[PDB]
Amino acid sequence: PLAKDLLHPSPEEEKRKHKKKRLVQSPNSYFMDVKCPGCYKITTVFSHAQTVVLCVGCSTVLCQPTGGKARLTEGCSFRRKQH
Amino acid sequence: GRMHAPGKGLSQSALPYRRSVPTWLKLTSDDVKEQIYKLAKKGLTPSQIGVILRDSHGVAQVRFVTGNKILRILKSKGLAPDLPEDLYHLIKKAVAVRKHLERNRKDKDAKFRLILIESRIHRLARYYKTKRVLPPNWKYESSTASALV
Amino acid sequence: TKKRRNNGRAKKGRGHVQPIRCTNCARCVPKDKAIKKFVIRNIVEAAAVRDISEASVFDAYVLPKLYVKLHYCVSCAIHSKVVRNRSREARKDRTPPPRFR
Amino acid sequence: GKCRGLRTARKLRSHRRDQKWHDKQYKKAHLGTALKANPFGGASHAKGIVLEKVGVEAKQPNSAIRKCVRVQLIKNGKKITAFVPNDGCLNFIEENDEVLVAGFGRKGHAVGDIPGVRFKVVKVANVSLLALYKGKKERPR
Amino acid sequence: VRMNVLADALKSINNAEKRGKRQVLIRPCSKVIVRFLTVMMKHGYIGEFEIIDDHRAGKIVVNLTGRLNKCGVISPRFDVQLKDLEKWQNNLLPSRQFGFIVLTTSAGIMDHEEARRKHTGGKILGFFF
RNA sequence: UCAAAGUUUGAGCUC
RNA sequence: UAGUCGCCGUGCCUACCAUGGUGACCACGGGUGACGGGGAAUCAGGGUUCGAUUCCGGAGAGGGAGCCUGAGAAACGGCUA
RNA sequence: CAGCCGCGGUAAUUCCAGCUCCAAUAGCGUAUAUUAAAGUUGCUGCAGUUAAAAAGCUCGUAGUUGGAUCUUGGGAGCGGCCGUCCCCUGCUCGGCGCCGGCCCGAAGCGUUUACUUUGAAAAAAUUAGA
RNA sequence: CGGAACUGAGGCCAUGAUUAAGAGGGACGGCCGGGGGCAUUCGUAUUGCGCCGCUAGAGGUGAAAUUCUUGGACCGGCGCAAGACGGACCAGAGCGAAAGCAUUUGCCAAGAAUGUUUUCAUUAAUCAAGAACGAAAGUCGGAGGUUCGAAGACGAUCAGAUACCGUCGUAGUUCCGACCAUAAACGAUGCCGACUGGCGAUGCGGCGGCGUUAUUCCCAUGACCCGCCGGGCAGCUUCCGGGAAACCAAAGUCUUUGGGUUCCGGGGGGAGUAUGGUUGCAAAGCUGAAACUUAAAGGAAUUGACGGAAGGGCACCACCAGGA
Ligand SMILES: [Mg+2]
Ligand SMILES: [Mg+2]
Ligand SMILES: [Mg+2]
Ligand SMILES: [Mg+2]
Ligand SMILES: [Mg+2]
Ligand SMILES: [Mg+2]
Ligand SMILES: [Mg+2]
Ligand SMILES: [Mg+2]
Ligand SMILES: [Mg+2]
Ligand SMILES: [Mg+2]
Ligand SMILES: [Mg+2]
Ligand SMILES: [Mg+2]
Ligand SMILES: [Mg+2]
Ligand SMILES: [Mg+2]
Ligand SMILES: [Mg+2]
Ligand SMILES: [Mg+2]
Ligand SMILES: [Mg+2]
Ligand SMILES: [Mg+2]
Ligand SMILES: [Mg+2]
Ligand SMILES: [Mg+2]
Ligand SMILES: [Mg+2]
Ligand SMILES: [Mg+2]
Ligand SMILES: [Mg+2]
Ligand SMILES: [Mg+2]
Ligand SMILES: [Mg+2]
Ligand SMILES: [Mg+2]
Ligand SMILES: [Mg+2]
Ligand SMILES: [Mg+2]
Ligand SMILES: [Mg+2]
Ligand SMILES: [Mg+2]
Ligand SMILES: [Mg+2]
Ligand SMILES: [Mg+2]
Ligand SMILES: [Mg+2]
Ligand SMILES: [Zn+2]
Repeated sequence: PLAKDLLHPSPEEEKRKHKKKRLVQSPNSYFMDVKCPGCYKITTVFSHAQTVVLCVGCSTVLCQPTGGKARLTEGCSFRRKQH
Repeated sequence: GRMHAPGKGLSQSALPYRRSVPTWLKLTSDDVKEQIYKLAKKGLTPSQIGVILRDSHGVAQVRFVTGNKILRILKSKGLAPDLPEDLYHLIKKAVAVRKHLERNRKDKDAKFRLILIESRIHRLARYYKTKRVLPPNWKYESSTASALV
Repeated sequence: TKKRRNNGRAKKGRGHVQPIRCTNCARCVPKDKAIKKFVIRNIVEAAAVRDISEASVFDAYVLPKLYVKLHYCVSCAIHSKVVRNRSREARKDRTPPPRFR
Repeated sequence: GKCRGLRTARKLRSHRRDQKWHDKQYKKAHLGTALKANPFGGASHAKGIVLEKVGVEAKQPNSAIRKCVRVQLIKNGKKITAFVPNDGCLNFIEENDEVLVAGFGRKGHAVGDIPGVRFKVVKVANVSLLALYKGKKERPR
Repeated sequence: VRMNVLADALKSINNAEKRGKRQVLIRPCSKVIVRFLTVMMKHGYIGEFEIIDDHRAGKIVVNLTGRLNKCGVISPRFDVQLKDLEKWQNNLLPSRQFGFIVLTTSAGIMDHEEARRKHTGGKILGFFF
């Protein structure tokens, strides 16, 4: 097609572009509220942590870093916070 | 494209447009600084600081949440190193190379990489000489270098 | 003029390969240019096995095989007449024929 | 050009100055070896004495006996095969007579059959060879 | 490294106009470019472009019409006396009737004919017709 | 499943 | 730095100290069938080559050197080698 | 003979003659240096896979070139939404003078180049030119 | 009361620091790869030796001989031996600045690429001079000397062969240490940067998504499976347009001629010669002229003619089968 609304691309599109190549530059990372069933408080983990995020009071471990997104310990819920 | 290699990789951080802080985050700049002081006292770079803050405390950038930046704050409190960390890491790399060559005299590739590394060092060194952080008499000298880490 | 796009070989990313001695000659050919043939074949082919099968003791006892892998040189190939010349146009047709022969 | 920089006047001019010499004709004009080697020394004519008459054979397809004449110049002493042109003009040229010689329109290049002969005779003894061929004037005797 | 933003953009549009493309996205937004487009627009050669502000070097989206044969650039930026203006506009244009040579000046960004009215020489930027 | 195979009046071809 | 000479300023010259200055932005050295300029020829626009030559400036009267005389000469149609 | 291609080996449109015919006309021919023609030295303006052509590869000081970002607009009057004329510094002595103050005039000072416009200044002769 | 230096503590100034580039450097995470070096392990075959078995030929060619051989050859078995080489698995696959890089295991460090809301905030691109690396042959010393094999000899064909065939066989071929810097070192295509068509396949990292299948007993991993993303070796494709054409999504964006920057060519020969300079033990490398001669030298593509190149078809002035 010749005509193409370059100013008005769909959200599905802006998801299926490259990180810089979206109409405006936007990141693919996020923060998240990670929680074990036992301990009380919730950690604020970055999705690409490059760190062993220990829990409050050094009770027990949650993440072990990998390439991209961190794999969570067996039986540890989370909730993707927003702003 | 990269300076001393043929790669042309396009991978880096991409910061978003909103310079505004999120609604959930209520940790102040003063509290973050007291953390900075402890971590700098314990011994840590601005990079590793920025990493930990984004990971545990969920605060990606200090420059965006607060006004000024992390290194300038450290420079205010006198935690900054004698010379910049990247040159620090390069000479340490350089030393390990010359050390491995010392036993292993043949490693020609190691010699080629070493030489390119030193070229890169003096390039940075001239930038920092213009930026007026090193004195005019500073000089990398494989003899004296190993004293510096 | 450029006769072929690949220069009768398969050297696009690499740069050097080990030479081989011809079987019929000993002509040195780069392995990647050199012709490679994996010929597995019965020590007795077809006419012989019918004759030899008479010579076997057991009714229908399987024969082992002769697992060759041949490489020839070029001038030998045309002489031994494994490959024919083709036209400028048919040259690009690099698909081998089906499995009728 | 390729360096289309605003401040590469010098680099350009230098390059040009080097490459003019690769041109065969400029070098021909400005080095002296050609001018000095040429017996004419940048001249149209030159006087000289006839010392012998020579029949030089022509090149292929053509086939002819060209009538040249070995002159020796006075100023240098160099020797030349000046060719006499037209029909029946050689009987006029007597030996030990001064003739004015000119070029042959080629600037240092051989012409056709006569191999290596760039020169032709104009006068003989203050007498135009044309006038003798036409029959206007006579040889002084 | 990328030296001339404008120089990349104007090639991108000429390789659009040859293909009859309808709207074009250009990745680095410069103030000089912006002045340039506004010059051609007031005089009617293209429609209404719109610029995408990122706290960054912006982008620009031009809705292209079909009246533009070429829109060229002159690198390096040569100084131009009023003596040379005629020889430039002679050798650089299709004719004496139409086509323009746009040069920014102390006075401001404007056409060469406006420079002739105002009595103002200056630095050649480029041209179009 | 490869031993070899040389020359040709000077005496006139041609848009 | 201090003097000499010179009509004055200056290694112009003398003496005593200091050890500087130029260089790939082509110095230094070699060549030039080069006195210079105002100009001429050629040309689309750019340019190219020439310019001893009747106007201006310079230098010179066999080779080099030296000098009297004079307001003015290191004069050559003035002298001494 | 023919600058070059070529002509001449017995009907030569190419030589030597005659017969004619062509160009220019008191002038024409020949030679040499040199210039346009030459987008065959190319800044405007050449080439560089195969016609001649890219250093075997990478490092490297001078050289050359280098991202974005800071003033946009405003007031009064004017012409046929549009354009243009009028205006966009600041910090000791007297009069548009007026009832010590205000403004103006004057003196001195202005963070700095390239770029562009003016004038003066340019020996005549020459060139164009009335 | 005015004008110069010095020295105490104020009030106010919105009090003082442009963004973080589909510019770049450096850090981090788990990977990736015949990437490099050193040391370590294994395999057969090989040729040689020792021993045992039957035995008269074995070799080698288009056809033979010199050659080994009844003082036991060749063939087979078991042991020993030294140095090459790591087949087949091996791809229009990967990595390396380039030549090139593949037996096991260990040590050392590095790096392209990927994810990243990691730090600094212009630190960058190309480069005469200068420098590191740079297959084979060649050279100098040792060490080692299994195979092949320049040179050389002889034996064969042949009008000649001081070659092509053969039997021997030297330097060399292997390792360490010293030089050397040349190949069609070819994609015969300099480096960065932008833009303009598809199509399927692939390698790596990353992401998402029914179900199969092992861990077995789920998770979360592994093998399949269907996709998207970055750059990567290649492939196909078209009236994109270019190009003398052969051809190229680049050899494009060129008389509508300028994004940046190096190198380098200007008729053929003479000649990469001479002379000079410099390097090298030598071999030779590098820089690099002129005279003179000469009107053409070449490229792509067309039609012929030829072909001791292939495929088709015919003929008793061809053959075949035969006959005068
Ligand atoms: Mg570079
Ligand atoms: Mg033969
Ligand atoms: Mg004959
Ligand atoms: Mg004048
Ligand atoms: Mg004069
Ligand atoms: Mg003068
Ligand atoms: Mg005189
Ligand atoms: Mg005198
Ligand atoms: Mg007299
Ligand atoms: Mg006189
Ligand atoms: Mg006639
Ligand atoms: Mg011209
Ligand atoms: Mg010329
Ligand atoms: Mg060739
Ligand atoms: Mg060639
Ligand atoms: Mg190259
Ligand atoms: Mg080359
Ligand atoms: Mg810029
Ligand atoms: Mg093996
Ligand atoms: Mg190679
Ligand atoms: Mg150089
Ligand atoms: Mg070698
Ligand atoms: Mg070697
Ligand atoms: Mg030796
Ligand atoms: Mg042999
Ligand atoms: Mg013999
Ligand atoms: Mg042999
Ligand atoms: Mg080579
Ligand atoms: Mg061009
Ligand atoms: Mg030549
Ligand atoms: Mg000839
Ligand atoms: Mg017959
Ligand atoms: Mg028959
Ligand atoms: Zn073959």
